[PDB]
Amino acid sequence: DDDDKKTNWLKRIYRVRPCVKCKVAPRDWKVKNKHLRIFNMCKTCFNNSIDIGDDTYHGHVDWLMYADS
Amino acid sequence: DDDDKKTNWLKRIYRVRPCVKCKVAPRDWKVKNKHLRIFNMCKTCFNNSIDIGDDTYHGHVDWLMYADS
Ligand SMILES: Nc1ncnc2c1ncn2[C@@H]1O[C@H](COP(=O)(O)OP(=O)(O)OP(=O)(O)O)[C@@H](O)[C@H]1O
Ligand SMILES: Nc1ncnc2c1ncn2[C@@H]1O[C@H](COP(=O)(O)OP(=O)(O)OP(=O)(O)O)[C@@H](O)[C@H]1O
Ligand SMILES: [Cl-]
Ligand SMILES: [Zn+2]
Ligand SMILES: [Zn+2]
Repeated sequence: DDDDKKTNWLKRIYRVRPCVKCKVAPRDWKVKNKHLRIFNMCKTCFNNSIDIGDDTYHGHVDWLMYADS
Repeated sequence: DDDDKKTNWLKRIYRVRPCVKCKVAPRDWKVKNKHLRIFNMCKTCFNNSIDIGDDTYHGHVDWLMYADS
């Protein structure tokens, strides 16, 4: 089934690349109806980044949650 | 840069999982303006599958080519 290829990929993608900043915590994310948005940083490092005034790691990557457009 | 996260993922995804059928050849694919469609099989195994009358591996997974929707 093709949706499971997509899901297992998104599963893996999420697991194998942690927060770009603290490098252990998994990333923050959310659902945009159609897509899964994986934020670069976990939530703690994100808020922290704002307190320290560093926006280098701010951003996200959206993934279509289905196999078909 | 967030588009490069997407591109390098799509790069990897394409490289590490070959034709579901012959298991060595890389998959057939094409661009759908917005998305990259990775077909399950290379083109040779695909046409062959039709000649032998087996549609088990027919299908594709679409990937948004950008980091942002
Ligand atoms: N945990 C996080 N790690 C890295 N970057 C983040 C994180 N959370 C938010 N950002 C970035 O901060 C900016 C604002 O985030 P957010 O997604 O809240 O946008 P917004 O203006 O609130 O609109 P929306 O509510 O639709 O997202 C975007 O660049 C987002 O990618
Ligand atoms: N190389 C391939 N490996 C596995 N499945 C394939 C391959 N090529 C096509 N298919 C599948 O065969 C069906 C038809 O393919 P195709 O993408 O040509 O659809 P279509 O009806 O031609 O419309 P479009 O031209 O928009 O794709 C779809 O299920 C497609 O996923
Ligand atoms: Cl995607
Ligand atoms: Zn972190
Ligand atoms: Zn093949």
